[PDB]
Amino acid sequence: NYLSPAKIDSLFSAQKAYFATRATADVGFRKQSLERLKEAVINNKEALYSALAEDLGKPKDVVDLAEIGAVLHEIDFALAHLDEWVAPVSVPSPDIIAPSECYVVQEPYGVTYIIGPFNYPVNLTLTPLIGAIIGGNTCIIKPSETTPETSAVIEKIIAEAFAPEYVAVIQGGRDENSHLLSLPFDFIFFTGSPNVGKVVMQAAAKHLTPVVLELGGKCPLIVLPDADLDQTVNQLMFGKFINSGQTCIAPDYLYVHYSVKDALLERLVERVKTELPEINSTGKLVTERQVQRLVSLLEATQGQVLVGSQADVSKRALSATVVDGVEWNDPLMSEELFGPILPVLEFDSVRTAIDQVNKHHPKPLAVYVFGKDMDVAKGIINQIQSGDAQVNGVMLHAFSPYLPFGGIGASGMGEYHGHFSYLTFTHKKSVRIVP
Amino acid sequence: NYLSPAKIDSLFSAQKAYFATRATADVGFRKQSLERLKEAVINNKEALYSALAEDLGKPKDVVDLAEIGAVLHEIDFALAHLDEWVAPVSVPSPDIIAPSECYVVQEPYGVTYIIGPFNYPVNLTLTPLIGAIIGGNTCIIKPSETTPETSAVIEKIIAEAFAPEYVAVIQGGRDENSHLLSLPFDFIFFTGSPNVGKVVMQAAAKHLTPVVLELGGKCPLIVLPDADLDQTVNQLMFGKFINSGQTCIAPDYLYVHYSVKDALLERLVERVKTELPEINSTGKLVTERQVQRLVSLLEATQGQVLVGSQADVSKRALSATVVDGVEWNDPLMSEELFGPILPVLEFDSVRTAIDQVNKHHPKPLAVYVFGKDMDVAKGIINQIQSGDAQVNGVMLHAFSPYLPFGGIGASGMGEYHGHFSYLTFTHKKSVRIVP
Ligand SMILES: NC(=O)c1ccc[n+]([C@@H]2O[C@H](COP(=O)([O-])OP(=O)(O)OC[C@H]3O[C@@H](n4cnc5c(N)ncnc54)[C@H](OP(=O)(O)O)[C@@H]3O)[C@@H](O)[C@H]2O)c1
Ligand SMILES: NC(=O)c1ccc[n+]([C@@H]2O[C@H](COP(=O)([O-])OP(=O)(O)OC[C@H]3O[C@@H](n4cnc5c(N)ncnc54)[C@H](OP(=O)(O)O)[C@@H]3O)[C@@H](O)[C@H]2O)c1
Repeated sequence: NYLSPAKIDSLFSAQKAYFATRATADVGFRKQSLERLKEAVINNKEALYSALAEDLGKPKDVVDLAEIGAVLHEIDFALAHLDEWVAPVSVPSPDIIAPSECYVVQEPYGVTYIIGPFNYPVNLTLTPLIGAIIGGNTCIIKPSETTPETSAVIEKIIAEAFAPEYVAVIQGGRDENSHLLSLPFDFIFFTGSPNVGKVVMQAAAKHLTPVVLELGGKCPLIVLPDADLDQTVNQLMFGKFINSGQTCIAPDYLYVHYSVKDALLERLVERVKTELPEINSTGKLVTERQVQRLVSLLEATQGQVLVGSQADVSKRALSATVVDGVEWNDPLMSEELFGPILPVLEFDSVRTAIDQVNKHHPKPLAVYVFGKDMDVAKGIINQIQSGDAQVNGVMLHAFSPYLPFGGIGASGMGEYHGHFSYLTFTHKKSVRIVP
Repeated sequence: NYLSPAKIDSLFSAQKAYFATRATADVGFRKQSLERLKEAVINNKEALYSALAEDLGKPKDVVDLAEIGAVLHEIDFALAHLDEWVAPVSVPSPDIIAPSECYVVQEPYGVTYIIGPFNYPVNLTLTPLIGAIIGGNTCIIKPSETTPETSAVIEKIIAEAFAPEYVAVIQGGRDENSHLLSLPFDFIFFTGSPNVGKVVMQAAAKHLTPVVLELGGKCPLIVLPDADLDQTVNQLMFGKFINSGQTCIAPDYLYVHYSVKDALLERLVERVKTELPEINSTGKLVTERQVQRLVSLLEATQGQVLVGSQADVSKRALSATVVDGVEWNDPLMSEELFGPILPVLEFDSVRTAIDQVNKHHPKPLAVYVFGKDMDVAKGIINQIQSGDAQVNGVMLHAFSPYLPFGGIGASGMGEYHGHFSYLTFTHKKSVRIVP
């Protein structure tokens, strides 16, 4: 079924050899590589629709926004900017080292490893791949085995665009991953849970391999007394229930000022009941196990269910759920939920709200603050370390090529997208020229 | 002697609490912190001169250039620019997320850890510290154990400038280091050997701690036919034998075209036997145990000694030595020498020279090329991965704040100096504001 370790070693060796050919050095090569990836993605749209529907119940419109469209936009943006990015940057020379001409080169790493997660398998495998490509690297991709249909199409896309010595997909489970992690890769890009990130970095240490880790945690959505409540409910609906809550930058929990909680939940519960009435309205959880995990949490919570909490394990379905009266103590606040459940906590003092986030779940991937006072909103953001942040918005910062997407501490290290992907998949090389 | 684990934990805990105060937020505080650092260094030069002469036999002018002057120049560069650096950067917003306003914030990591090497203990502890400071972090510094005198002065300099809740020195050995590496630091800066880099990274993995590793390797100095032999010998004399060859960016070995090898070696050997005649002309090796290691290598060499070889383990000294007729097989081409020995190898064409360096000792911290054909010299540099590179010069690239300094692969991960220190000691936080 999966490649044997021998064939994996052999595939790895052919990429090492291919890189040493310096085939990837010129920008003309890198640009046509992007054109071939783009073309291969477009050729396989319909297969991606079916694969993502089967694996995760993703609607076609979502796939076009968050999966296919996200990648194609990054590709087009990279193509229009690559000539600028690969150009040597000349710097001044101080007098102590004069006379000399100095400049900075962004130099490729070599053979790279991309580990793909289940939840947005196209976005989070192929967008970093763009990084590897424009940086002048080769790449081995291991998509998630828990989304088998889309992993197969990803392999088909890559096989169709590229020779395996340049870019290859290796499907596999635990055993194939630990084997690949033991190889002397030159760069490793991982997207997944904090505990597996620890495993990836530990393996990376043994070969001194630099890593980027895009991890998780619990993103708060904080609602100030002066927030536009319809706007807030809209973003909650979008952010919390897209892909059954299986999003790294999804609002994990709601942190609302006591004085607008009743009015907020009234709007929210009504819209959930109206727009998400079916048990599989949000999509599918990736595995039956995940549904059972979430059901146990619901069975253990001290909060009050306002809507939902209906589950069909065999369907991999859990209805959109809102749970009121939750404390930091609650089972729903122990771990990242990654499910269509929204626990609701209350605050009065903004200073205390800040402290509570920092104390219980610090450094999330994103902090969301909803309100009309920008000083108060920005002030909250500036006092909560997080990967990224938004005021009166959700998720869409990850779809901008101008913004460095990445976490801090337990939510990760390193950033990418746009120019930042290029800088992430190269190292800075100083050059000093003496006459 | 050394602080107990209980007080180390107690010291670490206080920096966490102090960072949480947001004391380090405003740029004014950071600028004053550098001023206090600068004055503390200046007010202690004499003690540094003595300590460094005692530990390593460093001449006053070497200390003025590569130690005291190096961090003073960085401090002044940082002070002159920091106001511009800390200002949030507004970025474009694509139409897909309109309407919104977006910007990037460079946000401090928190409590950082700086491990100092023996060979340049002032430069490679205080220059990273500058980054820690201007990043808005706190810092715990552990200087090398093997240079008692200077480490003691560093502690004095740091205590003079800073309260221990902000920046603190903790002297110690392997046991103190492994205990510090077990604490939940928010960032670790390491300078040292590759094998210890693995230890540091493996420990950082357990807390998802981002690292920068400034490591080792064997920097080649490659000599083309039309090179200036006078220039070449001057730079070798300067680069190879400064601090007894205990320099990370020193030319470890000489790699010279066959047609000029004899002429170059006549010029080089004559200069060595006259300018470096005594057993301790180059200075002191760090330990007696090091001397013994170097001598043993000379015993096993298949190459012909041309000068020096004489050594005195008792006074931590070894004579400037040039070894001719060396192949990659040789016991002198196995490890990083880090001593007063210059092995000399030879090649028949540029093509073979490039391929042999990449084959036997790839990714060194620096590649040096001497010749007057720039297209050829650059051509070599472009085909050998390395942290940094020079044509017709050595070492001085590390003394320009406009140049990022750092390795690749075995020579390390990450860069610093100048603006790059600010960027390394912070993370990029995207912020999107929706009306
Ligand atoms: N910052 C971001 O960009 C981002 C994006 C999406 C998700 N996330 C985070 O990812 C997590 C959820 O996604 P996930 O369930 O796919 O994370 P995951 O469990 O860490 O899996 C990620 C990848 O690593 C493999 N894997 C899982 N457990 C492993 C283990 N003990 N040892 C070795 N490999 C292992 C997986 O293989 P298989 O799946 O094939 O078994 C998968 O390919 C959440 O924490 C989320 O916040 C972050
Ligand atoms: N890229 C750069 O910035 C740069 C510049 C110059 C030199 N270097 C590198 O520095 C290296 C040599 O210096 P060094 O001997 O001081 O490096 P080192 O042996 O790796 O030690 C560096 C630090 O780690 C501690 N340490 C050493 N060995 C250890 C072990 N086995 N376990 C745990 N901790 C350990 C040391 O404490 P104690 O020393 O107090 O015992 C010291 O503070 C060379 O490889 C050179 O290439 C790098």
